[PDB]
Amino acid sequence: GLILAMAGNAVGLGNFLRFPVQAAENGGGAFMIPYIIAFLLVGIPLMWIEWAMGRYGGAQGHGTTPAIFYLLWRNRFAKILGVFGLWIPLVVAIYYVYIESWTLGFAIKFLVGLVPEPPPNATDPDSILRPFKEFLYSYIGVPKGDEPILKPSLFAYIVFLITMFINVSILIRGISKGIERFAKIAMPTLFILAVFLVIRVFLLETPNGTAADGLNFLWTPDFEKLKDPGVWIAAVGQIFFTLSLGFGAIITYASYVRKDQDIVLSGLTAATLNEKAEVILGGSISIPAAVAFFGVANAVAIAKAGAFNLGFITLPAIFSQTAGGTFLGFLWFFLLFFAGLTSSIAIMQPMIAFLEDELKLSRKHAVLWTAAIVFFSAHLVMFLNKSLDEMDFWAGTIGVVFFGLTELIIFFWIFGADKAWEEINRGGIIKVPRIYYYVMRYITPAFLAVLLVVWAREYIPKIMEETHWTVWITRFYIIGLFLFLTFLVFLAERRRNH
Amino acid sequence: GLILAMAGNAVGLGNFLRFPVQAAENGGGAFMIPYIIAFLLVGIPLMWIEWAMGRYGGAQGHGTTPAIFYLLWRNRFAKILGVFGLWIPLVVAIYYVYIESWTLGFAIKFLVGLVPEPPPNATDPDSILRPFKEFLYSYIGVPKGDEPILKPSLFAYIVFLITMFINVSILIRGISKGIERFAKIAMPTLFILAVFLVIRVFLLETPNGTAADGLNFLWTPDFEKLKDPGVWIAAVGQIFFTLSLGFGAIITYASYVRKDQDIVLSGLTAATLNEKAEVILGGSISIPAAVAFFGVANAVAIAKAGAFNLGFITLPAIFSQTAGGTFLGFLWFFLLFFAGLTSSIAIMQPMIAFLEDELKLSRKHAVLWTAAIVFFSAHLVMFLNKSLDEMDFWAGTIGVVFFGLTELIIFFWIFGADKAWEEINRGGIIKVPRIYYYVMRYITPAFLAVLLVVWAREYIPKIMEETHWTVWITRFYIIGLFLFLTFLVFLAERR
Ligand SMILES: N[C@@H](Cc1ccccc1)C(=O)O
Ligand SMILES: N[C@@H](Cc1ccccc1)C(=O)O
Ligand code: NA
Ligand code: NA
Ligand code: NA
Ligand code: NA
Repeated sequence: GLILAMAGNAVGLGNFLRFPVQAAENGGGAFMIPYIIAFLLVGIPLMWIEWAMGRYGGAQGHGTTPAIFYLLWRNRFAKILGVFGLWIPLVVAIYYVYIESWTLGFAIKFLVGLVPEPPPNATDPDSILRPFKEFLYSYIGVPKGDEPILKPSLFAYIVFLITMFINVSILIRGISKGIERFAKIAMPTLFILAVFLVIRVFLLETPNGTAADGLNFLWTPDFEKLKDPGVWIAAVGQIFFTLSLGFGAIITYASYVRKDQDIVLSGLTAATLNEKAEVILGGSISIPAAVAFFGVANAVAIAKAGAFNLGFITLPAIFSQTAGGTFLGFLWFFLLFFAGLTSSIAIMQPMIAFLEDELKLSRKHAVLWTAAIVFFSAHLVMFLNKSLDEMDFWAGTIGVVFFGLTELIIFFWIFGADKAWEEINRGGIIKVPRIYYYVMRYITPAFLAVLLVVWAREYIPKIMEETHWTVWITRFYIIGLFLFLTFLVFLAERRRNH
Repeated sequence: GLILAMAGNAVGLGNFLRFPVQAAENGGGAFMIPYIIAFLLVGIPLMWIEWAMGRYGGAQGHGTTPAIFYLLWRNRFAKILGVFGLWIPLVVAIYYVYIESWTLGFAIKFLVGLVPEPPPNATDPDSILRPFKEFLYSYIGVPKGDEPILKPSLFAYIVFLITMFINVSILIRGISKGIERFAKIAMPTLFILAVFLVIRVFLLETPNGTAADGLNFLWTPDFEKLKDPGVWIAAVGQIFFTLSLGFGAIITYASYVRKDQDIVLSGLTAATLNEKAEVILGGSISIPAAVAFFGVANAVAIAKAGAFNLGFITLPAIFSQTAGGTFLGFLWFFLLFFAGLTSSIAIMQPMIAFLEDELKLSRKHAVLWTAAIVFFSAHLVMFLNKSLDEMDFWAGTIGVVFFGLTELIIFFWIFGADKAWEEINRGGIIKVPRIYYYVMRYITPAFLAVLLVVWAREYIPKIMEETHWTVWITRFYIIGLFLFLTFLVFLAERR
């Protein structure tokens, strides 16, 4: 199935770790209403856009974003906007591989038996949260008092090295046959273990809450929080993150596929299985269990205190109250690691492809230098408090929605609305309904543009008053990354005409 | 002929700002004894070596250290060590241009009469230091109490922009005939002004000290601190800095010289001319006056609190007591600005020369991108406390004594001492005395290698115990710059 490779990179850490965080910190229910609208009016059509843009420029030997933007709009300002097609995946990879290494480190701990346990006599939210919170915080090195320096354990650093070595050895060697035999075993195993864990979580009855309260917290909307654009832009950004949109990823992969081929039905199918994997499996396992085990206030606080910490704290609590949970926990975090592994090798693909097709580097050299830029930068994420969340906000939330609007104007307003409508439907098994045409030309592009404006007039004053230097150094570091990548595209521009 | 071009290279901010700080920071006399030894055993021989390597490499179209090292020694490790010939000039330029902008800002202050004045009815050495300390600290934004974030004035930021604009213009359009007409008037005027100031300083007496006490501070040796390797490595590092050695700068300028011109006489004349402007002019004005005005305790404390601050505090105190001092303060800081301008366009030369010969960028593009890296990186030294001092130590002190040793190993142990001796003395008006053949081949490398080791086993443990996050981020940043420049050299080969 060709829809499984389109969802093998879509289903990853965003489904089981980022979604519970994004939903619980933004309210739940108040977050789900725009999250559904973003999937219909924004997420689905942009999937059709990036596959159409990619195979269009890919038919002329262009797999990189600046080369395709300039092919769709001949202007040096288009190649500058194409740098986000390299900057966003690079910044996300700086922490994504690190979060991926957390799942491998937890899998090794569960296999060997090092698991967190609830206290003997607690039966109150903060006391039973402490063993599971300290299990994660002492691994990633969270101190007390909001001190800016993290002290991760030596085991966590070594597991990060091993995770980098696994990503590099696959990007160089390629997809192996044993990996293909392991992938066809992990896809049912993940979507069978997920079935049991939805049943297990549903009958959770604790003195601190019920799973029914977690589903009540997640599916009852608060309409006064719909006036908050930070809730809206967190929802439209999570849609882009989970669908692998707003990066430079999908446009690079359609460059390697063929024209006169279906990008409509298969593009709609992988976008649905992915939402089935995180709304049902990623959303009704982690969130209701956190509300049942720790209550609402503590579940929201854990979600606000990190970008991926909720699932790492909630799932071991489930497995501590389940017969054989230590074994199932090994399966959970090892399969979650494989989900992140197939995504991280995909996130780092546009950067490696740029060093190949534009700077004429070999596979071995393009991979190893890309890994050097990720490993070196990851030390900010590993050792600076809130540095990981900052990269996740500007690349994984704000960056994807700005770069998603940019794609929707270059391809649908400058390249031609009717001209782009033909590129989407070519070879389609089914046809895109006519109502999406007016949505892609007048509704969605004139909605993301308004959201970023109504958001920036309210939160940018709060952002520029940031007091933590660990945050400003991260903002300074990622600006240097965008300038560094702009310099690389310049070296490619003075090489094509040289 | 070309001696004045080497003197516009050498004579700069290291002569009048850094040398007073480096000497007063380690004591003086205890600093000058290894300083004179470093000029004879290290500075002079490595001046001839960099000029000889540049010619031999420039004759084949190479002007940067990664390509010239690989030409003399065909190894992967040669191009990696050649990155320092790009990294040290880049790191130094990150803060050198900013220090250059200070002299321009003070020149504008003194032109319009915004001068610091000592308080009346007070001879307290802390009360008279206070307004001169505040004049600099309010400009560069030093807070009270070791806070990590600097807050320099808006005027200091705008003047930095203009200093960047002046460097970019001259680097693109070249040295105009109007400013070449200016250099022949400015550098003589600076020498005449400095000879006047040392006469003025020598006639200083205060209720807190005299200038004769200052000369006793700088020239009376202390033999207990002669066993401190940090003092030895600061004197050797200063010799490299003031003579423009230990960079890839002299090698790039030598890459345009014919292989049959004179190196020995012209290089020895420029080095000695530079030292006269440093110990006789720069060192004899700032330090004796700081001791006379503020005392020895404060002169050492100011030298340790910053990397270039002492000259900016001491000199306006001199001008506050001299008739016509505000006008003389204008000419001093303006000719000090021009002395830094001709030096900073030479510092950014290896980076520009690497973006053209390799990577095949135009002159307009190589200057603007080099100016972008420097301008971006300068915000660390502008806003993070002790970041400027950290870059100045690892590049301007430790890096130069390491890269100078590296140039010496590859040219006299790998390329061949008999071939290098033939290449230095080729076309020379006079010949190098035979005693330097054994200094270059045996004495100098055995001296620099030992000095680096004994320094590293007495100070690396204290370096790893840093308590300021602002210095670890600077160390993290400059490691990133070296990896970045190693990536560009890699892109040069596979082009
Ligand atoms: N969509 C993936 C992340 C990803 C983005 C871009 C390319 C590949 C993967 C996730 O939710 O985990
Ligand atoms: N030697 C100069 C600095 C410099 C170094 C290298 C090249 C050019 C200038 C000084 O003392 O100020
Ligand atoms: Na995946
Ligand atoms: Na996903
Ligand atoms: Na000098
Ligand atoms: Na100069």
